[PDB]
Amino acid sequence: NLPDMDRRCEHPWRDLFLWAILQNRQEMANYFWAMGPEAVAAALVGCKIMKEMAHLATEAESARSMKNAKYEQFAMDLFSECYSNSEDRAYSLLV
Amino acid sequence: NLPDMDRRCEHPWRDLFLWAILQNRQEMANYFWAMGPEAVAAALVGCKIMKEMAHLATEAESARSMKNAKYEQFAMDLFSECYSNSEDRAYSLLV
Repeated sequence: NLPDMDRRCEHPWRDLFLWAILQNRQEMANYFWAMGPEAVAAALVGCKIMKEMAHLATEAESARSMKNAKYEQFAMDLFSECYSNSEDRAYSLLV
Repeated sequence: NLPDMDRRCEHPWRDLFLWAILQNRQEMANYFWAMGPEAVAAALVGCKIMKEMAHLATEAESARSMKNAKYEQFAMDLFSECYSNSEDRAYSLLV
């Protein structure tokens, strides 16, 4: 079921962002998100995964960092920029 | 009952901090606390002694300085650092 081990990823930035997010590395995850093709969906997925891991976090420092992921803030800011730009392509982007 | 007058103190920084604290010298007391072996207990003892002397203070300026000893703040900050570091050695430190 696994793909070809030598075949390059179809969505490299998506996989890198997902990988960096599963391990609470936020600075790196942020850099990967800044390079991904679809940023609003990536930010929402990131915030979902962060708030999901916040419960499973053992260390208090890691849980505190996870609760302040502010990945939803990135999505809101980028969508505010998009809405200010077009306001007609923004709806198509949403839907 | 007194110890040997020429014998060096077993806990020099503790005695210096205690001495500097009994006389409302806070800057010096702070420096001694920064050098002591056990800092959380020293800070709590310092804040206890300060709030105990605050009642006995005659001058209003001395009482005002004593009520703002913020030695408990030092203990809280240092324990926050310790808890963020290990969170498992912090409990052993507490108990």
